[PDB]
Amino acid sequence: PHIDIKCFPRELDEQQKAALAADITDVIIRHLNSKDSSISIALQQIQPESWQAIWDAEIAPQMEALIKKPGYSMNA
Amino acid sequence: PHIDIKCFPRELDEQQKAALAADITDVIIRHLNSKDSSISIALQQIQPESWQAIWDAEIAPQMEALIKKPGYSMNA
Ligand SMILES: O=C([O-])/C(F)=C\c1ccc(O)cc1
Ligand SMILES: O=C([O-])/C(F)=C\c1ccc(O)cc1
Repeated sequence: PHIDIKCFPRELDEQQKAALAADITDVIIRHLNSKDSSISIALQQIQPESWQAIWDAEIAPQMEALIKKPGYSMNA
Repeated sequence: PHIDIKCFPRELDEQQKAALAADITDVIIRHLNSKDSSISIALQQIQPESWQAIWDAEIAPQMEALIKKPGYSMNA
C-alpha cells in the first residue's frame, strides 16, 4: 500500500519521520494483512493558506467514502 | 492532517474500516500533535493493473523524499 500524509508545517527531523513511518507501517500490516516490503509512505507539509486546495480536491469530493470524516468543514 | 491510503482490492466491513481509521488517528495524534477533529482519512482501492500509474505519479518521482521507501520496485 501507499500512504500519503498531508499536514501543516512543523519541525520534524529524520528520527521523527522514521518513527512516524514505523508506527504507520505496523498499523497497515495489522489491518490490511500487508508486508513491510509493500508499504511506502509520503509526508507532504502544506502551508495553511494552501489547505483549501486539499479540501477541494481530496477531502470534499471523497466525503461519501472517507473512513474518517474531518471534524471541520471548509466548503467555499 | 489528511491521510490517503491506497491499496489493492480487499473486502473490508464497516467495523474494520473504523478500527483502521482509529489506529491511524492515534498514530497521527502521537507524532504530529494533532487534534482528532483535524484528521481525515481516505481508503482508495486500486486495481493491480492500475498500480503502475500510482508508482509513476506518487512513488518514483518522490523516492528520496519518501519517509518509507518501497521494498519492491517497478523499474528493475
Ligand atoms: O492538521 C494539519 O496539520 C492540517 F494539515 C490541517 C488542519 C485542518 C483543520 C484543523 O483544525 C487544523 C489543521
Ligand atoms: O499493498 C497493496 O495493496 C498495493 F496496493 C500494492 C502492492 C505493492 C507491492 C506488493 O508486493 C504488494 C502489493
